[PDB]
Amino acid sequence: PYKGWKLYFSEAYADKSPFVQKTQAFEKFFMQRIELYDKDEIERKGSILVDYKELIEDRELTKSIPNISTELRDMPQKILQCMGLAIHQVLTKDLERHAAELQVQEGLPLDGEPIINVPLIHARLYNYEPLTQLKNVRANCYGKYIALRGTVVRVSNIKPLCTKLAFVCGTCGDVQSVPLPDGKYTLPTKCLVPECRGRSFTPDRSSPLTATVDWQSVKVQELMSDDQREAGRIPRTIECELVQDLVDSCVPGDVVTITGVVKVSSTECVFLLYIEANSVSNSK
Amino acid sequence: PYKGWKLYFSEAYADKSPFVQKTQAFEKFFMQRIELYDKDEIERKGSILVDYKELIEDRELTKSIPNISTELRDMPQKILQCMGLAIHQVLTKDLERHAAELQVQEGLPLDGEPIINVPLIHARLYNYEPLTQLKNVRANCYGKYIALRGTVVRVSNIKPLCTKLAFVCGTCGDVQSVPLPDGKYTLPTKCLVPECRGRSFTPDRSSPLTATVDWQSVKVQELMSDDQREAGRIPRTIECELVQDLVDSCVPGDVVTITGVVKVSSTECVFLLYIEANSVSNSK
Amino acid sequence: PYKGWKLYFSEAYADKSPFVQKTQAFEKFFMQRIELYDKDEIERKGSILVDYKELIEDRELTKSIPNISTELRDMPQKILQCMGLAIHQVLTKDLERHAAELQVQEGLPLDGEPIINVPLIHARLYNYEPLTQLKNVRANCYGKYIALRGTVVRVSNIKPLCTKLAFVCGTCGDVQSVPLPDGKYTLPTKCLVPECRGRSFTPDRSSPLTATVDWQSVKVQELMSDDQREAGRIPRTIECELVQDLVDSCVPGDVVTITGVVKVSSTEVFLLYIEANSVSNSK
Amino acid sequence: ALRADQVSLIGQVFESYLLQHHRDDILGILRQGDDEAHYPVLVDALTLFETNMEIGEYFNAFPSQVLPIFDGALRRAAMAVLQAATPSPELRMKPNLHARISGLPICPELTREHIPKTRDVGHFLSVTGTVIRTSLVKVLEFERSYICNKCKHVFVAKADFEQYYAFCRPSACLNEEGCNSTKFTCLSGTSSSPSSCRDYQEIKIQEQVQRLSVGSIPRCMVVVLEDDLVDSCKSGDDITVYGVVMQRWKPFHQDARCDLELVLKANYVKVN
Amino acid sequence: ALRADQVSLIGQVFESYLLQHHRDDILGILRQGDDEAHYPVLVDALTLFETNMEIGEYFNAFPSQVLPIFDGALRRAAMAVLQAATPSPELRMKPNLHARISGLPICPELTREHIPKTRDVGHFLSVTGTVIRTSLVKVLEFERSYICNKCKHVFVAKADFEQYYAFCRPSACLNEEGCNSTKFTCLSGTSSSPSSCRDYQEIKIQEQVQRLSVGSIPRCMVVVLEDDLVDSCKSGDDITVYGVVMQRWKPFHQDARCDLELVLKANYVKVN
Amino acid sequence: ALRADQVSLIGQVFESYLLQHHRDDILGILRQGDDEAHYPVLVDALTLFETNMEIGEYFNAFPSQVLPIFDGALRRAAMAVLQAATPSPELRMKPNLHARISGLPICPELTREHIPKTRDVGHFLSVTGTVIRTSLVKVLEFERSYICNKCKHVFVAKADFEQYYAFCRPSACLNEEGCNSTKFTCLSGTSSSPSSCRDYQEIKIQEQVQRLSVGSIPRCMVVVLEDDLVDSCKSGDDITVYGVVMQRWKPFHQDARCDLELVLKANYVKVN
Repeated sequence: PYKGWKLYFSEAYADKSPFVQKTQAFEKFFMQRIELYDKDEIERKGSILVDYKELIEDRELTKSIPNISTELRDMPQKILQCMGLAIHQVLTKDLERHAAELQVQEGLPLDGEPIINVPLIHARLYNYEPLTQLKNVRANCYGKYIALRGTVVRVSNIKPLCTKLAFVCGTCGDVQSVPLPDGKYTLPTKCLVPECRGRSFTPDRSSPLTATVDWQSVKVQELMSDDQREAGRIPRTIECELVQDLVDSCVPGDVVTITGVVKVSSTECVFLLYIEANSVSNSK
Repeated sequence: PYKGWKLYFSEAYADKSPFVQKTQAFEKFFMQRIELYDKDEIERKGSILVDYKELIEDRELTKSIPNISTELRDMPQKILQCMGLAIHQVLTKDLERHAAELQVQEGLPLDGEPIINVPLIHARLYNYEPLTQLKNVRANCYGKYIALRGTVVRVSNIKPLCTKLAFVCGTCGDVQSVPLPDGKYTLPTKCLVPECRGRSFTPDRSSPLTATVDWQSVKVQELMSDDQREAGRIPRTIECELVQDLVDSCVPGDVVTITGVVKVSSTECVFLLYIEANSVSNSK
Repeated sequence: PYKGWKLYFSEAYADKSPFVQKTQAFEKFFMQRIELYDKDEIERKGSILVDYKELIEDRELTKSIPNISTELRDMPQKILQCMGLAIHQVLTKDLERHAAELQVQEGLPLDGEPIINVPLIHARLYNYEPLTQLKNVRANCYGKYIALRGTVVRVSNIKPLCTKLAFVCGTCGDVQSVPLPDGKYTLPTKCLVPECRGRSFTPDRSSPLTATVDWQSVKVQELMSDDQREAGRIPRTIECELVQDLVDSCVPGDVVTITGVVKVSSTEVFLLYIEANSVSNSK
Repeated sequence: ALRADQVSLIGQVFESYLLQHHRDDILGILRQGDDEAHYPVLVDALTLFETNMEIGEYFNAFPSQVLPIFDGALRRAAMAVLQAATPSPELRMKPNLHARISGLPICPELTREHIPKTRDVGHFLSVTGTVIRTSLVKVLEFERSYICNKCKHVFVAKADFEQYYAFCRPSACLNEEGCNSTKFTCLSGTSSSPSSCRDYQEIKIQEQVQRLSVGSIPRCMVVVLEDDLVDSCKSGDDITVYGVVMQRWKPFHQDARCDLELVLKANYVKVN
Repeated sequence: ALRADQVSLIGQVFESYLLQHHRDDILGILRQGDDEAHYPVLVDALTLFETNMEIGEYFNAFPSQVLPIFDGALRRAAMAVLQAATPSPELRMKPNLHARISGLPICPELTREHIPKTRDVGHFLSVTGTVIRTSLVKVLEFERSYICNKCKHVFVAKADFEQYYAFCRPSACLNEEGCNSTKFTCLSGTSSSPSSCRDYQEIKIQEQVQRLSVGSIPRCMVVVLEDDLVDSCKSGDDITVYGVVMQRWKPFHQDARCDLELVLKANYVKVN
Repeated sequence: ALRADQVSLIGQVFESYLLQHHRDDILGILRQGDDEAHYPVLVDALTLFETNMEIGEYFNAFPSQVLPIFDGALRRAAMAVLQAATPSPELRMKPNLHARISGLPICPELTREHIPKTRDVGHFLSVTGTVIRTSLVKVLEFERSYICNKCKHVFVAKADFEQYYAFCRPSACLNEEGCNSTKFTCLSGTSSSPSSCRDYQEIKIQEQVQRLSVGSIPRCMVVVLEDDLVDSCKSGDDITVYGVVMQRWKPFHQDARCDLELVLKANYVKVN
């Protein structure tokens, strides 16, 4: 029906919806830059890195979205999701146009990749200009996009995380997949058929619907100058949660500018902030 | 009714009860002795120290009650609370004459301190003549008043203890305070309202009715003769519980003659004797 | 009739069942050999040591039961129970013959201890020819009888084990004891009373019906050659349960050929632990 | 126990004093961009008490009730100072405002320089102790409200420090929510705004051994830090803590004795 | 179902014996006014056995049953000595009378010098072992008192040595109406005032190495001391713990193995 | 998912390949006396793939489903080899037959030396890692027959690899008649003798640091060995693990996040 309606359109298309305008602005920005990036490399990595200094651009790119920094700060997850929709849609339209061109060239109804199924891309942005160190990091910046400059001290070995868990209900008899934010498995509750309501709550790992993305934990401490003896005090360390392509990007002993949305850790005085990394830029 | 009756005794004021005669005898004894003691200092400390040798004085106190030592041994708490009622009542009646004279001179309808509430004072006696060393202390000493010539080794920092935890009932809608011996909340059960009866049980420390008295735990061990190397072995360490003014009176490394009633350490290896200290007399 | 089978349970001994015929074969074998063993010494020990090598002999020993090694491997518990039943029966019948002689001598039909209850003695087999090393020991060996030549490293102090736990039901008001395999108490469930049917489940130890046997846990490691430096690696060890007379027979630092039944240790994913049948010392 | 009219009087007096006193300070507070940030106003205790004695005695009697009234006075004083100020984009209103009490009237009775005893619960006094243990910045979501499906019900669950900073649990089914009440609502997961989380720190301060009041062993006082006061102090320095003495009690049990430890929810921390 | 006739015979014969030999010891016991120490009477085993053959076999067969009857015989013997004695207030009666049986005839069958195995449960025997670890003196409770408002409850349950010192409550009460509530919890019941709390010192004794009965590693027997016997044992000295061998079993769990370890409720720990 | 006809085709071609190639190995397998023992057939991947291209793609797509069909082909080939062999007592049938696939065709996508990432779950590959820890040989109660109040309940529960070896439960409740059938009574728990095990074990293989693919810290992969593969590897030995990558998830809790780690059920362990 609509572009990316299955996953990204949780809400149906609405011209009044502010989300649509952000999607159009981001997809236009990408469409200017499609020639530079490599489509196959992006699909292989499953993500795209876009410089934030290029994101903050005059005239049309800032006309559609008046305050890009404010919008990214207030709702980092929403803006990143809209940017991912924009990149996924521009890649889909590029593949559609390329398939049409291939059909024109060969002159045959059959074409390569008939399904034209585009895997999900998590758009990522780096070189975020406003940067906050441990002193600026506090509970106020919860749910706000921040940029750090701190070396990683401890790196966890790669571990999986269940981003989507399929739930099969005995009364329903069919599997239901629910989006899962950073684990913490959520009850599906309502189901498709009104009468059954999905009363049974059974996890099902066997289903292909259940998808898994790797989770890597790295702890970063902001750089502390050694010019003074008072300087060099033990620095605060904030945990970093990485996902998908970002895993293995960090290497211990290397300063990384981890610019991403930050969230509290329920498991862990009951919570403590960790930045759910959106992009990691290596020193080299 | 006698002022301060409810704070010391839950059971109502009844002249037929034998405790009344003990209270009157102690009131007379304090009346002879009230000149030496300072009323304001006693009120500030919340305690009074009376030498046991004064308790063993012949004639009247021996005639009024036959066996002070036996009554202290069998029921320490009842005799101690009777003595505290006596000191409270004699202080109240002295203040009553003073307020009566002051009212005579001033002729003011609202007298100074019209509520005239006198804080309850836990009467405490020192130099208890029968000494029961901790080695002599048997399990039958529970509920008995003993005196220990022991050296404190470990002094815990001052920790609050809830002597009264007012319980508000949601069904009733009112707040009722229950006497709380060393925690272990006692269900108020029946209340003033007959029908509601207090079905709900919700603790409420925010209420002013809830009161707290500090609790400092000190462990004492008997000094042992150093004639032989095999001698001088540290005897069993018996815990000691201080409360109210007694807290911070003990200092580690100092011998203290702790004369107090003993209870069982149900809170726990599993059970030890701890003396709920009544009076602690330092070496100096 | 036979004591302890028809009295406890309505079902009688079935000659059709091959287990009963196995008991007959073993009791005949003990009958021909009973001269060497001592009755009172065996009763004092509470068990009889019968050679597996002697039992593996041909002719009537193999004629009575075709595959003695295969039967003993497949269901060691049933074979050992039948063997102990046979030795118990032959000892009882020997004492009955002696009591008959005593009655003839005295001339009084009444005799001391007419009930003549005789303790149950577990039959024990040593020198088990098929030997399984600890490397060979696998989940396939579970439920089978193995013989291992290993040196015990750790011997736990003697600890009681409730082989029989009496149970009294509040509604019923009577006490019955249920057999208990290596602790892990099984609820009595049904009882004699039909209507009450034992709905109340109360474990008690004060009852004399409750019985207890020794349980000494010894851990054995297989003896390793010192020929090569590759040899000397950490040895495989399986826990060994010693019960009844077997306790204190093991001593730390000694090599013992523990020919015992192996079962799973549910407490600690399971690890095979050999419920020892017979422990033969080096000497 | 404060009456509504009395609360209004205290708030009005505090507003007038802080407007006449910290006009430049409140303007500078409104200067910064980050509205979510915590802001100290640093109103002096002794001069405020000289201005009106009733507010002083009420502050001494019930600090835990007076301070929210001071926060409301901050809110409306900020209203007035912003409407007075010319530039709107440069000067933004700060809903996150907290009153800081400093310069307490130096009296042995009014200010307990020693570590407080249990007699000092619900009393404002100036503990002077040297930090020994500095816990990390463990933020806490004080409000874990379970929003009702029906409109205007707005069920709210708030963490209380007396209850060992444990969130209130809606075990009772008095509300129409019933089982829906006790089940968790992932307000924090959906967005930042539904979750009201601001930071929480614990530091233990022992009385200075130089002072004659201290005993044989320096008694340790645990201090709960909040808002901007977090990270204001580091281990190993002389610290003066102006705060409200409070007691926290762990979820209590029938057999267990009550386990209370006195805490000082700091109202102002000054590094000496 | 115990016969009353045999109990009465054992009690009367034992009390007559102890009167005609241990009279002066009972005079000394009552003469000491203090109740601080539980008072032992120390009746010798072999002379008691030779005086009456029935007592010997009953005591060896059922020591845990005989010893309470011996305490009752002590109560009647104390009645007799009190009425016999001339001065009433100098010597007073003591409910806490306990019979300690020592001087057992040294025989391999009578006295199992080696630490008992599971064959020796419920048999009185000498365990000559050197104490290694001494636990702290404990109050415990003779019973977690069952307080019932309903009259003539006449239900008595006591802390069982066999059940790891855990209070036992039968499923159905003896009375026809039964208990008002299945479990009754009261402050008096939780407190040890209604119960006869006694010292409890749990020591572990190992075999003497010089003895031939010891193995490669000395076996260890855990010994429970009660009443006066607590504090009689000191670590590092040889102890001849005449006692009744029993079995403690921890609360059973269906998957878990029945966990029972041998114990010895001491009768008189004579220190060599 | 595989269809029945596809299963039949794959099994038939696998049986034909083993009959034409590994027949002598099957003879050697049935020659051994111990029937309960586990036996490797050692089928080679590249030859099997070049014989039939459908087998290659289907095995690479769904190893976990293909391997049981391979075991069924083992059983049929064992039927054929048993009827082929003249001596009956010498050649005994082996119910415990498990296919071993070795020598994958050299392809970076099919076989990748690196420790698998979460993308590699459900795919067959060669994971070359040096064993660091060798956990003890802990056999698994893989199957426990469950009978309940329901007539002929005969419920069969298999310890699932993805479930951290917790017994599987029906998604749709068949025990509608009573709660007794809903609850599970462990037959193995009551009596030790009746059970069955597959010789479970765990080793962790750490990627060789000398290789270019490995990162700064060599990643470790935990390997689950089942049946005869146990005791085939030792710590500190260069080990190549051809296996099927799956993931275990610990029992979930509402507050707790999904706790998973990649695991590798080895299909062949070869000492380099």
